[PDB]
Amino acid sequence: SGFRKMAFPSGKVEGCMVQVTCGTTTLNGLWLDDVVYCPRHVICTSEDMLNPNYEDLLIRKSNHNFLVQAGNVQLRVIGHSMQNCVLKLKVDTANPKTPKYKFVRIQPGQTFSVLACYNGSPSGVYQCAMRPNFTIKGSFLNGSCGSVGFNIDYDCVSFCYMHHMELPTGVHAGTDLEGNFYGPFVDRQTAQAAGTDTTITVNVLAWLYAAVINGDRWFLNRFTTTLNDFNLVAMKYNYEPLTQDHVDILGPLSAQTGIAVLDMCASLKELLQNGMNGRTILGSALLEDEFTPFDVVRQCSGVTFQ
Amino acid sequence: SGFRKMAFPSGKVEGCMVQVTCGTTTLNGLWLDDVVYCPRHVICTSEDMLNPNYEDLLIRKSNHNFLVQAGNVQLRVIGHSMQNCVLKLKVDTANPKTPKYKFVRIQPGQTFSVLACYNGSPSGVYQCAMRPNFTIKGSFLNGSCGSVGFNIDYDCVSFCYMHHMELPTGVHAGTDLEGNFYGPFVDRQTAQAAGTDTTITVNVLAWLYAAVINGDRWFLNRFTTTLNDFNLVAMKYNYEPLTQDHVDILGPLSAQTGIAVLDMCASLKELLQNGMNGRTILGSALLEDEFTPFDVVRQCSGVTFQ
Ligand SMILES: *[C@@H]1CC(=O)N(CC)C1=O
Ligand SMILES: *[C@@H]1CC(=O)N(CC)C1=O
Repeated sequence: SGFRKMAFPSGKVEGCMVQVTCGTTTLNGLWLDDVVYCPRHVICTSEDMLNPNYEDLLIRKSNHNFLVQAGNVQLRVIGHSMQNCVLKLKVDTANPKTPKYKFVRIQPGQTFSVLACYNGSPSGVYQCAMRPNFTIKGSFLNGSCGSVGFNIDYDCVSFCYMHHMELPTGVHAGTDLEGNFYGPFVDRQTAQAAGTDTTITVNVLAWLYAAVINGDRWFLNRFTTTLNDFNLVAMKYNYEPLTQDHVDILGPLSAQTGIAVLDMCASLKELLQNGMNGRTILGSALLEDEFTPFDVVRQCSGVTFQ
Repeated sequence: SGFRKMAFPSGKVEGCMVQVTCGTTTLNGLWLDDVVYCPRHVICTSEDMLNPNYEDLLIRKSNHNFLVQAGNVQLRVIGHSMQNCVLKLKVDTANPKTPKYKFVRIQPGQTFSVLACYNGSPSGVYQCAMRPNFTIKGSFLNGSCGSVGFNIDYDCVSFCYMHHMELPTGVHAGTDLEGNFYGPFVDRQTAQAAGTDTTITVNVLAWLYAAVINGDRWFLNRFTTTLNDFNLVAMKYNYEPLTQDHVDILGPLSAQTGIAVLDMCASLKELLQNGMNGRTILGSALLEDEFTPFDVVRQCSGVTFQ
């Protein structure tokens, strides 16, 4: 028993981080097979970032202007190309530590682990969710750009995020591994608006099921509700609307606990209108929305990986 | 910016987990050099655990009764011995992946990362603190015994915890790597009392400094206090008393932020007496006590590891 915000084991990703330098800018790259992936703003100076013309900046760079370092191992760049907002550096050495892997573009509300790196070296690992406004609430200092987010499926690493930017509000934005930003953001140092950060309802419900499984039952009430009535209350509290797909994904948790999804929704509704009244749930005094239904099942069943 | 409950990267430990079987009991072992470490209750059946006589049970075991598996790699046991509550199995193969390492016995309030494993395979990693009553609030299912807790110092892994038991209250107990339990607990399935779980005050203060560094300043008040006056209030709320050693360890955070430790103590005192009033700090509605002062510095400065 017990319930923790658990990250994936990071060993398979640790072996893929390198340091990429171009001019005086140093960040992190991801070395898979014979390609290194990194943010294209490695070719920018601090002044360039206010209004960069990436095509024009990239024209004055040759293969030998990119220094890629894996420990004290020097990789030779034999080709480079820009794909959307990432640079692909072809090197002469395939990474012997290349895990089995796949690039995935995730949806808001999904969760992943971030391996925070500086100078190609791992600093720590934590779990987070892609917010509905396409930001993440990370922990990133200068130099962390190119750190990656990932999930593990048995022996397979799914890379879903590469860190690019901190917004002036203190939240973080980045791309998938094809270089397409999540959200409306661009790799320019300019004021950029994020939208409303709503709460991920299907994740809150999953975490309430985790609570019941672990013995926290006080919030279970006498009421039920309908999906329209719940969604009417949810939207007033800046909660994401629940759909039938969400009800379907929660089915295994409803079966294991004997609590109908709509019954759990009526419990959540009372919590939104009456608050927690100084109570806690799974050691939190706020409703937690960074566990997906699959996260809960994984942690409550003991799934392992390569 | 941003602040996250960050675990250490787990790659160096992943390479040291094996599966240990004896009879019908399977758990995890830690393979370092040519020794495997595991909980001695691997030699117990489920009935033995009610009242085990370990010396007597161990007499009916020979080297070949212990099966140790690292992937599909079979290790040969050439010697075994009991040291306190851990078994030391000497195998014929040194682990080629042995990191540089050291066994440490930690103090309550210190933090470490746990690599939760099942059948010798990593499941996830999370950060936690040794509670003042010598339990940890972990996430562990059956089969997780022998999972280890650790810290990293550059290239050096410090192993500090091995999981042994879940108490009937749902909290977790274990040993250092010399087999000595943390706390008054024994490896017997019997009702065992844990004492009061107090809040780790010096960690709460460190996290308040992290908040100020990251822009959460609302709780900073007009008052100051003394260490005796604060400790008088702290003890009423089941907070650990603060000592001068604690003030000393917080010195670098006081210097960076310009806020005297005793001033921060008076802010904490008002929070204890008046509550948060629906406010949050670093996204939490409770005072968080699982960051040490060193954790805060590490995360706010970007320390990295091998
Ligand atoms: C992991 C290895 C890989 O490429 N795949 C393809 C679908 C995986 O699931
Ligand atoms: C890491 C490697 C090791 O054995 N030590 C000794 C003090 C470390 O700090």
